[PDB]
Amino acid sequence: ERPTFYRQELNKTIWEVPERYQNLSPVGSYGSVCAAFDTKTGLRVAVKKLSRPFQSIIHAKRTYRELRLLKHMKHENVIGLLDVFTPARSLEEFNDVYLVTHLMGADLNNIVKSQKLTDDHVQFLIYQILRGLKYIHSADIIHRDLKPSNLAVNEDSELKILDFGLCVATRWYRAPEIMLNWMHYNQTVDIWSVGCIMAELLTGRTLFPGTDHIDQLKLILRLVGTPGAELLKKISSESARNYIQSLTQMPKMNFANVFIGANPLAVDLLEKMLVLDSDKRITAAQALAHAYFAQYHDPDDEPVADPYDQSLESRDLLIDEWKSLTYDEVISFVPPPL
Ligand SMILES: Cc1cccc(-n2nc(C(C)(C)C)cc2NC(=O)Nc2cccc(Nc3ncnc4ccc(N)cc34)c2)c1
Ligand SMILES: CCCCCCCCO[C@@H]1O[C@H](CO)[C@@H](O)[C@H](O)[C@H]1O
Ligand SMILES: CCCCCCCCO[C@@H]1O[C@H](CO)[C@@H](O)[C@H](O)[C@H]1O
Repeated sequence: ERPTFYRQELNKTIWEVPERYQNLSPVGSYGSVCAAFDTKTGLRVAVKKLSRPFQSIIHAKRTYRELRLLKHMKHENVIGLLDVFTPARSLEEFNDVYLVTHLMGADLNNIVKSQKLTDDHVQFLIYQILRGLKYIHSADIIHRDLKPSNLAVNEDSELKILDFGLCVATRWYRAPEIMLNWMHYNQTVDIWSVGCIMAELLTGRTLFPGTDHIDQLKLILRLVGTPGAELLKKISSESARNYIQSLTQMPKMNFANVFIGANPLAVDLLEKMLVLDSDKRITAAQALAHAYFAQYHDPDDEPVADPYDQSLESRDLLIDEWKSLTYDEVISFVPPPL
């Protein structure tokens, strides 16, 4: 029942895939992606060939982690795994991993650049991000790079969260605590990102268009206000505190005056996302129950992740141990229903 593989060279990369996958066409290059046609199903898929997956410890772990994660992501608003394969017949020759998903077209960036969004459109797009994030966050995973170009939006405005490689600067959507190199992060960093995206769908422009992380920080403080005493004290570096203290003391802007033409409920939600203290930001679960989404909110259809443990950053293993765990997951993979 092993499929028949065929070999092919594209952009100085060898691709060896099952014959069911035809018309491979490179769309991006750590892992490179081909648009392809699944002859079995008639569907357009993306095939990602991971770059040298077991050639560094960092790669081996990431490889295992992406596979184990995606094997368990089964949600309307999160990318799912259609297939996973390797040309290896044994663990001893296992050097390559390929992941297959539905092929995405436009991202959220294509939307906001192509049109001005009505409030209902903003509602549906943001609701779907939060529903997916609720699910991702429940598995104890942080996305860390939630931005419009990582958000696929199909022709009927169905949104999926994924990692789009480099197929819009990341720093525009980054919580301030990441750019301050805070060692430990809340999932709340992603909610900061949603606030930035939501603002941009309401106004049509990047909320905080920093040219670098210092500019980025200045722009942030201009809107939310410079931190108070207790926030300041959580910043352990005196030089960092001194630089922050040295900035002209910015008052907190009134979001209702800033976003003057927006739904007052969108503005209220915005205020709850873009709070400086990460402990005080609304959660995705809480956000979903916000009155802004009363049109789309259904507490019986906002599910959470299955019970598999996906908390792996803490885990230290040997390079060949990550490969063998990865091999087990490839072998035990069972393709989803239609
Ligand atoms: C540990 C780890 C490492 C790297 C990525 C992830 N990760 N995390 C996620 C979340 C569930 C947290 C959102 C998703 C990923 N990975 C992911 O999205 N992988 C993936 C797998 C197969 C294909 C693609 N990319 C394309 N797919 C579908 N059409 C395309 C159309 C054009 C292009 N250029 C790319 C594609 C992307 C996790
Ligand atoms: C968390 C600690 C934050 C402190 C970072 C302070 C770095 C900002 O100081 C720097 O000022 C330079 C002037 O010489 C400018 O080129 C830049 O705007 C800025 O990066
Ligand atoms: C330039 C000034 C920016 C202020 C940054 C404050 C960010 C506050 O968010 C902080 O996040 C940390 C990481 O999750 C948590 O440990 C802290 O308890 C929380 O207060």
